[PDB]
Amino acid sequence: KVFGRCELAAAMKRHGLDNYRGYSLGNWVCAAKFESNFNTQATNRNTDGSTDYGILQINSRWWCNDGRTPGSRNLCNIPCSALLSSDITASVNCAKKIVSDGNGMNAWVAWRNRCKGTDVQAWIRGCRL
Repeated sequence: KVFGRCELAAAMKRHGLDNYRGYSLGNWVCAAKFESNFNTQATNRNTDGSTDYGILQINSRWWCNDGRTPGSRNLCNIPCSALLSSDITASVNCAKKIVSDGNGMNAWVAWRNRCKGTDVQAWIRGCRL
């Protein structure tokens, strides 16, 4: 599913991401924009053989099982395919664990490089929330 901007902001708020670990909703929307362009079916293969999945491009090295990332973990206890669902529950729940890991949203390199320190509120501007 490709979400609209405000549609995703609302879904993320529904699932409790607004101000989760102190990160305002705009941060989460901005991260999703640049990770996946709001596409739940987004995948990207990494140089190390791990794969990133879903709207927030969550990596199989640590967070999900895809059966093809040697030596990896599955800390969110889910198949990586769950991260591709039209239902964002699994992505959100796993993102909560990731952002609690110690480095906050810096875990998402695209957030650090493209969202961090910008006017992220613009991402939810105009949305009915």
